[PDB]
Amino acid sequence: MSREEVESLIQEVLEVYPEKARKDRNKHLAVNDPAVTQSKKCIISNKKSQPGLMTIRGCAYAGSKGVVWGPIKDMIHISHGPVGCGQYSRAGRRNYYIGTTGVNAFVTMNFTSDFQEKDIVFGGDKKLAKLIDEVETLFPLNKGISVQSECPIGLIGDDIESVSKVKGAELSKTIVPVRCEGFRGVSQSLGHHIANDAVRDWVLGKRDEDTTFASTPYDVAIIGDYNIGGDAWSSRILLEEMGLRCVAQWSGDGSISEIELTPKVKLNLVHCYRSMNYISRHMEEKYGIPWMEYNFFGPTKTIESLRAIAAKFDESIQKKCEEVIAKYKPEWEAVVAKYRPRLEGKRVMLYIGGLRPRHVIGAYEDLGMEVVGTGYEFAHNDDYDRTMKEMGDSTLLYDDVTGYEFEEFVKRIKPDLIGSGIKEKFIFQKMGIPFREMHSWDYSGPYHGFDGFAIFARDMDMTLNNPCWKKLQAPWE
Amino acid sequence: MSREEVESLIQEVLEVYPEKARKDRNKHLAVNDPAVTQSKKCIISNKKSQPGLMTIRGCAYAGSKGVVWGPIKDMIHISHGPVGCGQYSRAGRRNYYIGTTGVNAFVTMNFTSDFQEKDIVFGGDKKLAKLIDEVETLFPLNKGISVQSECPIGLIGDDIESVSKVKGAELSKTIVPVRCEGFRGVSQSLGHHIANDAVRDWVLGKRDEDTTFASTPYDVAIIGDYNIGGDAWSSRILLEEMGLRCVAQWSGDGSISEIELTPKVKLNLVHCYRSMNYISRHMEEKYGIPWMEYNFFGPTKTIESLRAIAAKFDESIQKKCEEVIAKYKPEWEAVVAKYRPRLEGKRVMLYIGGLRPRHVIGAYEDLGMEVVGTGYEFAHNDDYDRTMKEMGDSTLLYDDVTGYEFEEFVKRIKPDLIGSGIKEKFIFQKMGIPFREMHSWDYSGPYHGFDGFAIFARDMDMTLNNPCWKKLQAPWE
Amino acid sequence: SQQVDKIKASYPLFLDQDYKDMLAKKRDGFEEKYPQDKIDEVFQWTTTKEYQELNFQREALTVNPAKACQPLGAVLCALGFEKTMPYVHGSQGCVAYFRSYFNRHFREPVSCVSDSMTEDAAVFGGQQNMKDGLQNCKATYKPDMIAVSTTCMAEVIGDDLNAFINNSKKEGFIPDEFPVPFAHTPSFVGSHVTGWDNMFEGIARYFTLKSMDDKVVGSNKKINIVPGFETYLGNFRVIKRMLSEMGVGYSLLSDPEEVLDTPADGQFRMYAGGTTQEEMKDAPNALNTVLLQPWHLEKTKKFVEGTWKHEVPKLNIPMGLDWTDEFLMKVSEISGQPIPASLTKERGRLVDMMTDSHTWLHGKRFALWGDPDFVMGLVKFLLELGCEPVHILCHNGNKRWKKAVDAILAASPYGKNATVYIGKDLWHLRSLVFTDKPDFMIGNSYGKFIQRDTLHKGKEFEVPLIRIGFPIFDRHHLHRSTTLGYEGAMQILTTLVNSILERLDEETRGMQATDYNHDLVR
Amino acid sequence: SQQVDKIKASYPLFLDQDYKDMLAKKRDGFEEKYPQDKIDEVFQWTTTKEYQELNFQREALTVNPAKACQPLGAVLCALGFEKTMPYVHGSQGCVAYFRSYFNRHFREPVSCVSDSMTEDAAVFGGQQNMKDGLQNCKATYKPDMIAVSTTCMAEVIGDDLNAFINNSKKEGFIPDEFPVPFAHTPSFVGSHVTGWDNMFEGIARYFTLKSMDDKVVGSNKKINIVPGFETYLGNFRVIKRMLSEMGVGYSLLSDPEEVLDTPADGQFRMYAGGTTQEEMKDAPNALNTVLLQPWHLEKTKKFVEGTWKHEVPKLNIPMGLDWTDEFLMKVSEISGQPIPASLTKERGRLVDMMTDSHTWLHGKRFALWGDPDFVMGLVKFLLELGCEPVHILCHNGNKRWKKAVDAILAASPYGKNATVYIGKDLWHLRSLVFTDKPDFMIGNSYGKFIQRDTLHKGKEFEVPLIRIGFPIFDRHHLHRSTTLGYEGAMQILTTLVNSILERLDEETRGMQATDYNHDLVR
Ligand code: ICS
Ligand code: CLF
Ligand code: CLF
Ligand SMILES: [Fe+3]
Ligand SMILES: [Fe+3]
Repeated sequence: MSREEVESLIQEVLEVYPEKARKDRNKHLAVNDPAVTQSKKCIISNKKSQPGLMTIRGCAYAGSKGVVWGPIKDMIHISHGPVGCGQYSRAGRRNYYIGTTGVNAFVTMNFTSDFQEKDIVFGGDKKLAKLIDEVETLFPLNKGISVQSECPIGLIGDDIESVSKVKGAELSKTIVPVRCEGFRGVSQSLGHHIANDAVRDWVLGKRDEDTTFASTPYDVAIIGDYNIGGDAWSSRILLEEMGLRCVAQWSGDGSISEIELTPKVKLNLVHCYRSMNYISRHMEEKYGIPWMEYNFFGPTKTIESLRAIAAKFDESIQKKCEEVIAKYKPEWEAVVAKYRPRLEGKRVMLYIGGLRPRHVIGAYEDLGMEVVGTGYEFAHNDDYDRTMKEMGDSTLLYDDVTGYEFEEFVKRIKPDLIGSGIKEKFIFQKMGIPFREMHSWDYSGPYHGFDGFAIFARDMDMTLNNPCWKKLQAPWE
Repeated sequence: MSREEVESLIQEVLEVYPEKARKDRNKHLAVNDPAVTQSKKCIISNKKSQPGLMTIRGCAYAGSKGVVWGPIKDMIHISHGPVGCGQYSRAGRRNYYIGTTGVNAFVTMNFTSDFQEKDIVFGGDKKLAKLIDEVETLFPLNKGISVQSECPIGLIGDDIESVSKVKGAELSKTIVPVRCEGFRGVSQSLGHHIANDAVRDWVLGKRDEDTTFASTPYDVAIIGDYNIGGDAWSSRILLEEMGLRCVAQWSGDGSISEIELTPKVKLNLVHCYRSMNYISRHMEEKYGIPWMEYNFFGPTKTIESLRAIAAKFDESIQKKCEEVIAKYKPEWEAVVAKYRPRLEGKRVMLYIGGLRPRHVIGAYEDLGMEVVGTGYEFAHNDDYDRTMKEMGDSTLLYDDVTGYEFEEFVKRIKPDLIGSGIKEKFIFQKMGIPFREMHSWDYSGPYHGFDGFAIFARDMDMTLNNPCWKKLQAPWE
Repeated sequence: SQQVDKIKASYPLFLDQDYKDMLAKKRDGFEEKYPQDKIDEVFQWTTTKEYQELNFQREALTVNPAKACQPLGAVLCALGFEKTMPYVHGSQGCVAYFRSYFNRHFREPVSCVSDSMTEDAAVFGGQQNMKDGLQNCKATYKPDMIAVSTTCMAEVIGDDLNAFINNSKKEGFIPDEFPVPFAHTPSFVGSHVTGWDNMFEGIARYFTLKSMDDKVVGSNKKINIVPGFETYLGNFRVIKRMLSEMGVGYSLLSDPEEVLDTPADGQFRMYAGGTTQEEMKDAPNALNTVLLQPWHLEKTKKFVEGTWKHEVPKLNIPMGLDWTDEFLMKVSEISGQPIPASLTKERGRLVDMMTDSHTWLHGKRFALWGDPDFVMGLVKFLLELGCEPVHILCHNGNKRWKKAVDAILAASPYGKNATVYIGKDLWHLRSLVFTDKPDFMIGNSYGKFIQRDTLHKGKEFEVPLIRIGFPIFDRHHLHRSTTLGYEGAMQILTTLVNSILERLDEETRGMQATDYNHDLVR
Repeated sequence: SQQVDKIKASYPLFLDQDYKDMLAKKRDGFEEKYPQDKIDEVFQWTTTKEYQELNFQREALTVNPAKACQPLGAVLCALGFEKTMPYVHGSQGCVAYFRSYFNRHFREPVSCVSDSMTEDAAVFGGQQNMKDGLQNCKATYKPDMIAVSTTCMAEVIGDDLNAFINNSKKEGFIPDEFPVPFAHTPSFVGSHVTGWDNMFEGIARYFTLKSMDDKVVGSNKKINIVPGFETYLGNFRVIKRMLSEMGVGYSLLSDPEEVLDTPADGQFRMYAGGTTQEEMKDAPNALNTVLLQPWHLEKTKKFVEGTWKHEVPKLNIPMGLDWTDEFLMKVSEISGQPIPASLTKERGRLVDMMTDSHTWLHGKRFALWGDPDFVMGLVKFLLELGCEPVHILCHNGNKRWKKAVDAILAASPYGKNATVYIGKDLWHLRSLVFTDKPDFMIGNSYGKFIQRDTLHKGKEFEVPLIRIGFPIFDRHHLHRSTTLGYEGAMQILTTLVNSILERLDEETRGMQATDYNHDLVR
């Protein structure tokens, strides 16, 4: 399938839209040219979604509570507003952690102020204060509270900032107000930003003038790994076998103390640029801690990353880097030998959030597979700048793709495999196209690191080459 | 139900039969007169079943393998013959035991010679000898083997006696040949006899010269308790609280060594008279050991039993007897207080094997219930003698009842509860009559002793008064 | 590390010694974690009567709720109409959640749009969103009807749905004749079932309110059936099956069973089956209207009685033996159809099963939760089985419902140690299953975390979960099951008795310790 | 002791300290028991490859067989005919066992008589038993037909059934025209399924051999279906349902579904439904005859082909996706009926479920046993699901069948680590699940003791049992289930994936240890 054919695929699909939507969506679909270094010149992103077109996007609360703050394990996070948001997002994201749930860790629990009409009419700030006291009584080992605003809070003029200040002082407790209401921004993305700002204003500064921590020249923080299926653990182990000391994990399996200690580290290692570049830029400006982007999807990217990271340190670290790389070589090689022949030449379309649509391309290519289409729900142009060089020429890119668009693209392109989310999965299965969940890892993983690559490979193979797919047509047609 | 009505019930039900069958079955059906003390004068028993009438009876193999020998836990019992018998009787009877099954205990396992045609044509004696070597190799901790003959063995002229003697001498092992072929006799009953005789002839004499057993004045054996649901344990505990030493249990949870030590005891306590009066009489004749019948069903019988047993010993035992009776008084009284009011006046019909049809009457009466009908599959006239005094006047008695008879009897008598076996259960449930299994205890029990009465009471209540019984008739009929 | 021929996923990978050591170092190094002895101490305390009393004094804090919000129910109701797109006016975050929540339970596509209202609409309203949304939806997804609900943003800012939809038509964004029923569905009022009721009354209104002149009760010879919020495919099926077997004309109003069970045959079908617009237009001509779940169909009931003039019979949800009997007897009365031989036999087969299994069920103690009609039916059937429904929790229950359940309890000896709870959540329920331990829980997937907590106190305190309800996310295909009618009763009985026998087998599986009672036959 | 408000049955009564001390004293004083260290040592040895090698050298000894004897099958076959009484000529002990065996599996009455031959008849034959037995049975239980098989006593002594039955009619014990089909069913030959085949051929013979002159193949426009030995009610039901959905005229020959599922409505029905005599008489006029379980219907096959002149299609048991498709296509061809849209959609729904669940099923390893046709169907569907059926056991299997199964294995990568065993028993299987541990067993209730043994080695070595087969005695109402067709495949898939997920939840329920993977959503 050529560039001529993709540009015309786009035009034909757009023909169903009314005038205004056609003109909009046209700007969010492009054919890749790896020449282009300014994505701005070929695609736009981070704009409002067109009404009624079935975007796959969520809201700013998803971005703050479900994504950034939810994973912090020893704090209690309040879904503040009516009962929906907290319940739909209860334990749906596999941000793994070690803890005693209900006692010292609370990640899979749903704490909520369950707003009723009297709270909408008269405000919820009094309820919030009372809720905080009830939390302290029943969950004494919590090490701080966050307040994750749902839609109504700002609309009705509540002041959670004031409630947080007042109760924080009364109880000597870290209480973080987050104005992450879903009407804000256009997607999960502004939720990350907002949540980054909340960390900076209410937590990150807490030990600024405190020197008790014994620092080493090898201290790092893992920034923007939410430990999905254990992704951060299988990343951490490698960094530490390399001789580094991982002081913090933001925020998969993260603790509030780890967050507070992060300004003591020597290097911020950023996996998810989209969700945490904000706080990383802050830490560079305020504490002088540099940050760098890395990629632990597949052996090629993981090896490259370990090397880049080690180079920031000294020869003893660069030496251990090569020792780790030599250790895992036979393992990932056996994985390639086993699974690449089963996947070679197979073609994949991806649609995910703000990172993985580009970041996983290398791992697919380490199994001989081709990503012929990719896109993001809520990425900005700096993400697309990073994407166009990772994608092949004349590939299809889509921003905030509509359900209609995605279906029609898939019908024409006929990928061997699709990697996307839960709202997409069951659609493509019916069409007889193998589907892997690339948010939840389909209840598998980890996929990060050398150990994750094994699982990744096993997974793509089990699904792509499953006997079920030859059975969709009844032999009597 | 008057005496005249019951007599008419009998004649009317017999009207369906051909001449020969009616003449026979008339002799096996009777209305109780507790004055009559020679049962012979009112009912016949222990005769062949009439063909084609759907007797409930089993065969001699069931009486030997299923009933007497099977429960012995540290021996291996070979169902010798085709695959059916051993398989249908595998783990069907709840003769409970303590052991490591497949290692040192073998009760719920089915070992068989799985006769094929070549064994029928040419004999199974060589197969048996080979089978014994294979057993000894794969099950080294067995402490002896029994060979339980199925129908074909005798019919084809095999000589298991010789194989046992030869192989027994060769391996220095107790190997017991049992000629319990199911064509022998008329019922399970001859199986008990054959089984007792094999114990006498092949096991019981082994320690006749042995004086190493440390005997006491208080040694007893429990004879004829097969520990259904733990019945023998909840009997044993009372005897030992009374100060007696229970040397052996025949054969629930029984070991070969206990059997061999039984000739050393001071008193044989016989619960199941039908199945083990034979060996008890032999032990009296040969070793001078007295035997007595007892009854541990319900508080009245159990108290009377403890007292009669204690009276065979000295004052210290009769003192402990009274301490036991005082200990459990509040416990069984609390059971009566709770359950008798729920069961008072209720009418029960029983049909069981050789003992329980009379032995459980006192327990029912301790709950204010009335047994208006009882019968046995395979009892002899000495059992019916013991029965006519336990049963109320003008009650119905049936020997080797036919399926037709039992159904017609119940339809007319309309008991509130029926207690019988698995082949009967589902019939009477469809008729809307509460049913309790009185062989298997319906997967419950124990029923023996004080602890057993509490379970029996719970059980008769849960079933008799269950809400399901009022729902059998749809409201639009 | 991995062995390539035996690749380990998260479990048990992270149990390897090197991950274990790493995790210990992170804890000790940077987590400033409470000592384990203190963790154990606080845990034991959360199992206590003292902790339970504090827990029950909560006023402001909800923890692990057992309900969702209105628009969820509105969506499910809308899905049950032919070629109908559910459309939630408001913020798009909500719709991603509704869809995913249902995707996970049904393992099916769940189609629903939003008109993506942002902070700008928060001060001039969402009228433009509705205009372009309706036009875009209609053209892109080609529905024959768009059924409009709201998110809480739209409710708070006060958008007038009726006027916005009328203006969309007036200004030519969609044809005048194109059906756009609507309902206000505030998430801060009631729960998901309230959303269902609101959506359904709105659709009934749309298609009948202005056309009552020519209607005649009974003229179509049919009975209307309104299922309410229903997430078992077998429940829609069993109702239609029984009515068909009876020869009864019926119209199932809101019927998603097809669109939630499309075949994987190579094509995606966005819409399938469902109640037709005609069926809704003609529903007032029915003999009557039966509500399967009356405790969340109150608004609907008022409209059916107030406008259609139907005399909605007083019937419980048809769960268990007595209530299935009553349902069928009422249908027979209304329709003039006798209950056929086939249903009479099925009934007796259920009764037969009750007689077969009653000895294991007897006296078994349960904690349970769910929506009010489901919960009361489950309670009823449990009593019919001689079980004790000791902890009965309906987070979205009300005073009047609780009275009703309480009377059902009082009418049976098996209801003696039972208490009904409303407004309470699964963190309340957690305390109850510690302080007054039942044998099992019957509930949805959130119950697994209570089982987890109970096992941590000890094996002899563990309370196993039996999954019946919504949502069930951690088992596959239970959404195909049936809980209504005799068929549903059979399914519940079978799952109850076998969960009991499974747990007994577990407790008696210990060699030479507890296996004296490891019976082959039960 | 007992507390009256909390009564303890055997479990856990006997765990009370006083019982425990008593059992210890019994053991120490009188049992002369091997020391525990020696028991532990022998146990470990029984789990080894070395022990496995000895175990597989057995020639004479069978331990825990996975089959039963001929007349059991004959009885079940007879039960499938209208107002027919199964009658087993021989010794009565046998019939008590047949009846109880089935009672426990179906939780239903099972009616069957014997003519109670004893020692005396063992040396002059059972002719008098047959005469009086036939007369007594007819008069007492008023059947319309009596179907006669044999126990091994009757076979070893050589009673000639045809003569005995002819002499009974000749001497006026039963009317000449009263149907008494018979079959010899020696228990030392084949197994229970052979008994079924024998009885069936016997009955088919009885009603057709002599009236073949007026038969014309195809004249009645129906297809005959012979189910074989079948102990799931859902299996008779699904076959009849699919053929009725296709609009295919059919005659199910031997149909016990009604008499094995009577309603508890206040009366006992000894007989119910069943294949009619007229149906068997007219059967040669069918277009053809389809054998649902060909591998135990060899004798039937020869009679149907040889005498009825039907060209029996080569069809596997309709289990799984491919074999159900094939069944349906052949039926379509024979009957002229197209496969309706209903079955196509059902097929599509099974395929959807396969896609939904494949990631948990993939690579799962199973040990399994049963009758030949059931086993090969289970094997075939496991491959379709991407599972590995590693230990395949058919005690009563034969060489031809094993080759057939091996070819099925060779046709899929998922059969690469699998082995088929014939003539081996559950004690052999027990070794394999220790030495080459699978993830689960699929089998009947006897398998519980293999799970017990495995757990005793250690929790990490436990192999859970998934109950599919016959007999199932320790769970209630599974005999209502379905294993044939798309419906059966759906049930099987669902039980497999959920057994997998139950076990994962167990292993991940440990607070702070393994619960990182205790996901709400799977
Ligand atoms: S945070 Fe983001 S949508 Fe970077 S909101 Fe989303 S656990 Fe995605 S592509 Mo779900 S920017 Fe993480 C993400 Fe990526 S929840 Fe996870 S999979 S790497
Ligand atoms: S965009 Fe996002 S998820 Fe939506 S509400 Fe807003 S923060 Fe929340 Fe929770 S309660 Fe239900 S789902 Fe909404 S309507 Fe009110
Ligand atoms: S009366 Fe009794 S149970 Fe009957 S055979 Fe005889 S000893 Fe045995 Fe086992 S194998 Fe089957 S059931 Fe019989 S026919 Fe041959
Ligand atoms: Fe699906
Ligand atoms: Fe039954």
